[PDB]
Amino acid sequence: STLDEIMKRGTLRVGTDADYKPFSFKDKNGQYTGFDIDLAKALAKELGVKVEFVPTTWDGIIPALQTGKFDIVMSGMTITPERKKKVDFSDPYMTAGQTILVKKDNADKIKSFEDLNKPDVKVAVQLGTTSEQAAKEFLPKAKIRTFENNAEAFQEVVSGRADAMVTDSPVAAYYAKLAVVVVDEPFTHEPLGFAIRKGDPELLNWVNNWLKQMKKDGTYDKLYEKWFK
Ligand SMILES: NC(=[NH2+])NCCC[C@H](N)C(=O)O
Repeated sequence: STLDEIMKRGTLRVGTDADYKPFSFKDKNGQYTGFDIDLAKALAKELGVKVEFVPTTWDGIIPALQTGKFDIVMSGMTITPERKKKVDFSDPYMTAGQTILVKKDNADKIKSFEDLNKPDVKVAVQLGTTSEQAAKEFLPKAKIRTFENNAEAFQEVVSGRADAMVTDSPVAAYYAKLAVVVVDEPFTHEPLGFAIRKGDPELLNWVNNWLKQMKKDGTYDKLYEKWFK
């Protein structure tokens, strides 16, 4: 079990794609910070070990996990059926819907998702995310442009090279304040979880127990309100 491996080695290795505010990012001193980071820290404490963060590109984050580059994904990861087939998820630690971001100027042209499903519309998303999937399914006439990082996608919409970007609601809000604008999607919210390799119920139970505990004893709420005020 990875649990044994973790405790022997003395360190918890957390796979994270660390340009994803407010879940995981660098502060002004290039230090790891965010909701997922604080949670990672809490879990490490529970485990009696130190934390090490393993920066990983989002698109390959599941393969990195499956090939043992780290023990656990804590990186704003939505639980999906397709992903459940590859890894195991903890109980939900959060919920996020899909939000559309546009230039304040172009806020007039865009009531909803449907308004983006035209052939002249370019929409930016992070590669390998639920936002990519949502756009590809629900905006098939549009031009979807993908990016390794959200920051570039943000940059594409500001520069005018894209008409919009789709991202998780809490990320969209965080990018808004940086004087661009949000338009909201009523269609679907989904739970986020932490991912681990299959065949490790000791670690899964431990994580779930730990999480359960933090929701019981106030520690989680303190942390939620800290990042989502
Ligand atoms: N750190 C990141 N880049 N996270 C992107 C996650 C986006 C979306 N919640 C998903 O799980 O697909």
